Amino acid sequence: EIVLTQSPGTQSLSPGERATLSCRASQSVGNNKLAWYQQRPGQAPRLLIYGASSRPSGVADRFSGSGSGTDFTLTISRLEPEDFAVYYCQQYGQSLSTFGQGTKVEVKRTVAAPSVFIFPPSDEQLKSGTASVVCLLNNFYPREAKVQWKVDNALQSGNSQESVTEQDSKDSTYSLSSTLTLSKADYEKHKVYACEVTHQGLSSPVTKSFNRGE
Amino acid sequence: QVQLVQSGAEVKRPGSSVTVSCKASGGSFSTYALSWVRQAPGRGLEWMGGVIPLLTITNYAPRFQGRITITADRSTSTAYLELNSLRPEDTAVYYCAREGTTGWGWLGKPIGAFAHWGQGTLVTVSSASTKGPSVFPLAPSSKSTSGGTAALGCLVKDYFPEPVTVSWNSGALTSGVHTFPAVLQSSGLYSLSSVVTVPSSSLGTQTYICNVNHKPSNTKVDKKVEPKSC
Repeated sequence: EIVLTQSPGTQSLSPGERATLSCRASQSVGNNKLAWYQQRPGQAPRLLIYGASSRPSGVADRFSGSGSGTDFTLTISRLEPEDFAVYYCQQYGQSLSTFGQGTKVEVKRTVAAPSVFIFPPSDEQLKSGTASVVCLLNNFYPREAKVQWKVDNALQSGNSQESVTEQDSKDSTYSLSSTLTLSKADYEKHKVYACEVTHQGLSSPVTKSFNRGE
Repeated sequence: QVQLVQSGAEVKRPGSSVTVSCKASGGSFSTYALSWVRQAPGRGLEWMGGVIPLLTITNYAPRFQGRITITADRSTSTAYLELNSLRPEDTAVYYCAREGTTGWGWLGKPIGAFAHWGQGTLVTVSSASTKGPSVFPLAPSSKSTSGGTAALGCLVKDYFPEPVTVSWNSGALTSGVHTFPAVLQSSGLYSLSSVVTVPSSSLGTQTYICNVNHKPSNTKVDKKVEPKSC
């Protein structure tokens, strides 16, 4: 089986710059049957390049393919706003066709600190026997952020789930949502609920908290 | 132009079997390769198999070999993906893709690469039952920066399956709205959060209502979010 490895995982660049994506094959890709696809959130993949270098009609010429054997490269001569998406490489030189793990091209922007908010569980939810505490990290860059839950200043672990939004089309920032889930009993066992946020744009960890019932 | 139209979303229990269809319209059907590619939530593309209809030759990926059956019906110009012994990890979006050509009909010249794609078909495998969400208010803090910015929202909790759509003030409020990707809880139910940042000055006057829509359960919930009277 031919295994394709794309590099890098994430490519952070500004609009107008030259983007170069790499695809490395475990063995030689016979007959240069190498293809490049672009995928945006909520849509199906779109064929950018086939035959390592050939470009279908309708695809902008700023997309170009090159390479052979085991080394292949997708080049975007100038990064336009709609080019910031996910890119996959695919070999179809064997009967068994395989994809690369993909490369995300994101907009590189100025570092922005997250706006941190904390939300206690509503009375309506508490009436159902469960408690969800929500920590919001609003509009930040880069994407890498760390959220830590403190209950009575005790570090929580494995009782929270988070999700991150797609990079915003206007300010190129990210937003993170972390939900701490407890039973009503376990929630009423403690008093202080806090969310601590660590980010590159923060000189020191920001902590937003509340006291249960106040 | 070749167009591929797949069947609707499917909700299945572990151990069952599902069949996704891919109806082709325009171009020629018989001479071009039809493949199936699945994509798990937040994951990459994965080639499952392909078939050239006129040759009745199907090629499967070793990972699915034995559990998968890909067919091509030339009488209806329709390809089929059948997946048996479904497990929760089979939950994904299944795309049907056809290779492109240079010309038309049977003496069209194939390029191999998947130039045409279907709209995709969401297949969810779980023990959970279809459930409408409970929508709780993420009320604005009573310590919101006076004359600054405050965040509020709604927690769309415990529903099945995906997807859910959330709007604000029936689409009138779009600026500053963040509807987060849903997470799959350990209970087998989904949950997401939808927030929005507004001026603090508006908190006592403006009405904020999140409109949560869950088509798979025929559920429609409009929840009003207001400051807690503490």
